[PDB]
Amino acid sequence: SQSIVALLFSEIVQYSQSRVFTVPELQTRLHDLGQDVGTRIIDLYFVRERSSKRETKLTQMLLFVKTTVWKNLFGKEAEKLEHANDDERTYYIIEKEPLVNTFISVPKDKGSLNCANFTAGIVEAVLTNCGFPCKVTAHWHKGTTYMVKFEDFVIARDKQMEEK
Amino acid sequence: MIIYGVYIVSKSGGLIFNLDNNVPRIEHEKTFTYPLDLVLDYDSKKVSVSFNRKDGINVGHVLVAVNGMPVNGVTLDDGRDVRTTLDAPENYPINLKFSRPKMTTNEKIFLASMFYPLFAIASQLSPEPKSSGIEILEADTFTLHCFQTLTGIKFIIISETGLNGIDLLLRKVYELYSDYVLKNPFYSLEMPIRCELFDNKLQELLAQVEKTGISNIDK
Amino acid sequence: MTIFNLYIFDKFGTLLHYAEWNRTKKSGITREEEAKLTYGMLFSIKSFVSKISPHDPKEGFLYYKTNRYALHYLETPSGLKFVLNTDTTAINVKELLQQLYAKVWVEFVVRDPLWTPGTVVTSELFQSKLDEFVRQSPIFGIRNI
Amino acid sequence: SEEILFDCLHAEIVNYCLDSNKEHDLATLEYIGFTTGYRLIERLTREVSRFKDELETMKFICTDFWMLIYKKQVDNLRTNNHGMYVVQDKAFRFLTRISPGTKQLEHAPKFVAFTCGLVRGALSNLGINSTVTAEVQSIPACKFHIEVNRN
Amino acid sequence: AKKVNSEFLTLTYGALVTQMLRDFENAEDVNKQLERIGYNMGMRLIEDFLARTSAPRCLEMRETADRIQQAFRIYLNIQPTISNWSPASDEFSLVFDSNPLTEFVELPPDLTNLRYSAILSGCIRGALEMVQLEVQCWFVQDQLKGDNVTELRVKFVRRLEEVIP
Amino acid sequence: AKKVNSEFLTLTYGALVTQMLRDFENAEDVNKQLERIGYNMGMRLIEDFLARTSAPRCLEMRETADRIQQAFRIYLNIQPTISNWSPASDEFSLVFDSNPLTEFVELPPDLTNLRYSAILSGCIRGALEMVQLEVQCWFVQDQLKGDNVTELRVKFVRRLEEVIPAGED
Amino acid sequence: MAFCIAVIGKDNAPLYLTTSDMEQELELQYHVNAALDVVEEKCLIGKGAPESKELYLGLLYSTENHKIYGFVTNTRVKFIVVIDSSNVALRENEVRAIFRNLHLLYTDAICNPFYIPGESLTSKKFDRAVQKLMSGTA
Amino acid sequence: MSTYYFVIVGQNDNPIYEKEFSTVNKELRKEDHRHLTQFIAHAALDLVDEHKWKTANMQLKSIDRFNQWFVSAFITASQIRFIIVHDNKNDEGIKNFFNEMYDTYIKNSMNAFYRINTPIKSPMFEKKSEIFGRKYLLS
Repeated sequence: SQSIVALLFSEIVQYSQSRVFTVPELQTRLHDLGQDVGTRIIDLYFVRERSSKRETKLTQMLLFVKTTVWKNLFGKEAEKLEHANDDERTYYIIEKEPLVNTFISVPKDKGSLNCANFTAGIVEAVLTNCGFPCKVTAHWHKGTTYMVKFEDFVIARDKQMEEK
Repeated sequence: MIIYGVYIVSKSGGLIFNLDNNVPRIEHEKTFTYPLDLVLDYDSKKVSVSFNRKDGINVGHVLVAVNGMPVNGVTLDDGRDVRTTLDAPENYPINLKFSRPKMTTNEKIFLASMFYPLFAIASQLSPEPKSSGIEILEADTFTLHCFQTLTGIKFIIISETGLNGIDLLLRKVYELYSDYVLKNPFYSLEMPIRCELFDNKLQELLAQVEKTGISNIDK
Repeated sequence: MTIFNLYIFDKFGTLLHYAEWNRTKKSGITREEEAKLTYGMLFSIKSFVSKISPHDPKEGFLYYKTNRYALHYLETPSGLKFVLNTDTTAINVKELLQQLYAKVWVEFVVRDPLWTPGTVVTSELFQSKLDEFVRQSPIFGIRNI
Repeated sequence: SEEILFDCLHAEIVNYCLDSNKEHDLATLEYIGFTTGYRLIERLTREVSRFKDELETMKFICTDFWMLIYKKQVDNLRTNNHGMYVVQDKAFRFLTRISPGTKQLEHAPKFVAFTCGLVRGALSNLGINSTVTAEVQSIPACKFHIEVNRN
Repeated sequence: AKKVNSEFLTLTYGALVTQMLRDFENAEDVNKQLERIGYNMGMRLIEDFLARTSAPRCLEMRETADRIQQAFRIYLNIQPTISNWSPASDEFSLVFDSNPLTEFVELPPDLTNLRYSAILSGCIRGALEMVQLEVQCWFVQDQLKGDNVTELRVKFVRRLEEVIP
Repeated sequence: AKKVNSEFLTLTYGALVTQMLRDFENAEDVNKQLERIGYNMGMRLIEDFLARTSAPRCLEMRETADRIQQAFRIYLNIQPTISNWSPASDEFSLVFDSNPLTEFVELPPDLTNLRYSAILSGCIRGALEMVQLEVQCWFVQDQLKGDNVTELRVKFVRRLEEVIPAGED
Repeated sequence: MAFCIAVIGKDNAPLYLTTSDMEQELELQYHVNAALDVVEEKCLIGKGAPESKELYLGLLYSTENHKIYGFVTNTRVKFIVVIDSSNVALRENEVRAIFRNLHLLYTDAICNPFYIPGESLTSKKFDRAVQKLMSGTA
Repeated sequence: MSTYYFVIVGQNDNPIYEKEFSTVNKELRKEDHRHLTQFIAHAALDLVDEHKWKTANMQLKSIDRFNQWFVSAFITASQIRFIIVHDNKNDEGIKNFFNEMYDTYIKNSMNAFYRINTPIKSPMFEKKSEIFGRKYLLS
């Protein structure tokens, strides 16, 4: 079903709002929960979709996550995965479908960020357990996008591997 | 054809959501002469007409702005009274601008508050037994469909007299109500609806119901 | 069209007359307070339809329908109020109530010297005329529009 | 039709209930009214003879008047052993407006007084010679016995 | 034959005015009591008039004049020429070439102030307070007073509205 | 397409339970607030359960039992079984076969006082609130606790509605 | 030519007008004409003239160059005129019409309630209508 | 025979859970060897980092040597390290034996109570470890 998950998740969000007295670390709680779910989402979806195969290439693993996590979680794989050439540590994954607004959400006057942050935390946990620790920020740029910021160590290991 | 005002009220009955469709209230104009056939009877800051209806003018129809001077209460914006200009014949002929008093937000809130117990107490001791409250009201120019979800929510939408199948529209707004209340438990079950998502999806519903055909139930 | 019951109230708001043929649920409160509750019912309905209507109410309110019964209304320009009540299936009863008003109530209330406006209407002759007139085409139902 | 004007106007005829006269209306209404009815009678099936007398029963003029006015003829029309007689109707037009319960009898005789004291004729049963009283035993069943003013 | 059903009211009303006169010598008594009884009369007939015509109501003045001339047309069978319109048009004159309430009673009622249209006043007045029109009435001209033609003048004041339901 | 995975919702709920237990050490409060949110869901959930079937409120309590029974097949895609009615024949027992939120989610024996999935036991509560039929409802055997198949005991208490739909309130 | 238009009650002369085709009768015939009319009416009534049908009686009397017509209403009212001739150009159908109209005016004055029956026809409006009937016949 | 011994190295490099699969002897010396093998878990950790950057597959056959022991390393998508110390190798079966303990560890993963590098406490996983070890390694 959809109503059960959409609601029940909404009570996670608002009960955090109960235990939280402000916007930003409310969003931090949403991130932490996204992490705590992705921390197993990762290696569940590993076997059943990746055929139990590891992708050392950041591009390939990131693209495959983009397909898989969205295909099974919210059906539609995210529209586009892009790498910014100015900052190789910072890439983007734009998902025009808002997973927060699947359950049409609160006015963003009293607040800014939403379940977008929760799925961003999912992405961040997937990255950090795939051996690619990263910072994933939900951004209302061109609709819903997740900016991913790679550790200079991780992107450096990548660049060294990208020396064929 | 359009659904004039889609509303909803809590158990207490406070109008939760004043979803107004685009409803062009009729504006009338006329360049009048020396003191008027129109009944320029003053009634509590509402300089309106009760008797002597001409040219599609109703009882509610109230002067808005002579020659584009909006009325504050009873006075001119420049500060003269309506009757102050009424006694003055030099400016005549002068252009009066009449509109029916458009129901503001608080007006509609009071209207729903005063209405609610009507439906709630609707012939509680009715001649037929085991009956319900008012399910459908039909009026001279509109028909109100009220649908209780067997407790709590009352979907109240007013459509055209000849319109048919409004119950399905109530079904769809029930669906979209659920699709909204998905998100905010801090949105109390009796807080007014303030969310643009419901607004835009209902604008899509209005665009649909511009077309009579409701199929795969149309949203 | 056989119906549940009919109510007649003066513009002031008193119970001019009540008639019953099919009213099944017999209330516990008195039919006097019941009549006043119906009159408040009707007047507040008239206000509601007058004000929330986007277009000019010529005759205002028409009727309401419920799950199990339906109620129909008639405003005279005199201010007199008729209300009928029944089940669902019939011709629209606006002209039915108008025919009843013109042919019976005008015939057998106003024309009576004993009838003094501002009082109740108590006469077995009018009770008869009303009864057989509803029994003129008396199958059932309303579905008024 | 042009009945409700007279019905109401007669209701007010009753309405003024001054404590002086049992006749809210005098026989003047009578005289002028059947004088108009006589205007209606420009023909009557009575012979032209100056040497012979033919009588036009007040009963017949009464019934034709009534169709013109009350719109329901006699049900019983009995000729008393005198020159006088009695008329009996199961229902009366003004009385159709009220139930048959005996509550206010006294109005109906004032109603039907419109046929009392009519400007007479010489011969017996000559059309208009009328002295009559109302003796109503039942509310729709209105009865009226005439008395010969002479003799 | 027997076309005109109603020449009996011109003499019934004549009996009314004569006996009111013989009861009270004052010329204005037979005017005011006669007006109030014609007022109750108008109450009693406006109901049937709206029963037939099914007019919505007299929310406007011209439509009110139309309804009133229609009422005169249906019962009293006279055509009220609606004329003499005020610049504010709150009032209009009813032109009756032939009085319907009478048919040639006589030009002198032996004495003045004998208002011969008081029922007519009720006829025009009563209906108004039943169709919810707090209206004043008065007669500007009476052909029966030695004049050519009878004109009435009726001035709406306040829209009677129901209160405290 | 059911637009969800049983595992996915299971992960979200288990993480939330972890969250409360990290918040309040005492399982009493986590039970309280979990039933609170069960009440919270159950009030809106009935707004969709009645968006498909327009069943009359309650002709009889077996109607309520079948309604709540079909509800879980609508949402959690599991068919519960209704049985074990009193001689009073108002109460009943209800069997949940498989719980998507449960599926291989163990519980700490140092946390036994917790009623893990009682949200459903509260959802019906929140559901039964709405139709004006409050209910004393809870479990008598828990597949979570080590029982064979899940079994919740429904004691209806009292009504809140008259011959009118508006009812006492 | 002269006509005397007369309505008659039981015994008196309520309204008699002595007019001509030119004006009122200047001749001092008033009393003689009134007496002749009353005697003729009484004798004819004693004979049978009291009858139900509206009674036509042409040339029921014949004075010096004045021939009389009597008419009877079932309401016991009589009507008289004369023609100033033993012979003059006129008709009798015109007499029928004019006394039918005379009855019409009679009952229309009877409409006037201030007029108690059995009185002189006082109203100059009614009387000018009567002399207009005169002009209709002379 | 091989003194099989399994050890977990967590995401944050801290050790988690061991499981012997050796014959019964020298247990007091086996305590010192357990310290040794936790140190070997760290040494594996270090080497298998770059060695798994060399490859992209699940199993890295055997890396470190100490003149009697063999060190076999398993890397997951969970970037956990599952390590066996053993005198003579049995790799051919342990590839999918690691796959099966992987699946069981996934089962623990759905248990949200078990969390990131949160040390094993469930009896379920302990009895799974016992039955699996008696299956292939401890045998």
